[PDB]
Amino acid sequence: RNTSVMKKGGIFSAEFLKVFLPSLLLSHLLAIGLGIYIGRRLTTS
Amino acid sequence: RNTSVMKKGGIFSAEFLKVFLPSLLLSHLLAIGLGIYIGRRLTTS
Repeated sequence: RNTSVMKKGGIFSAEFLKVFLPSLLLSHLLAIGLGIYIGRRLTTS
Repeated sequence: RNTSVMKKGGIFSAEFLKVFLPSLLLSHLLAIGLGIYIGRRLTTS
């Protein structure tokens, strides 16, 4: 019956996703590292 | 000409850094949250 998995936009090509993967991983790792640091500032500040 | 005040982009994936640009920043906020969780996993969690 229901057959709806709504494909919208994001990254149109996986090849472009490859190109972006360094800057993607870097920015997310920055955010994770920052989160760990923020975790520390919530307890020891 | 480039010696002129231009509203210039010319990015790799024109679609990605429109349709997913807010969601990208949202997932960084998500990653910071995840960072806090792995931060507590390191200590008391």
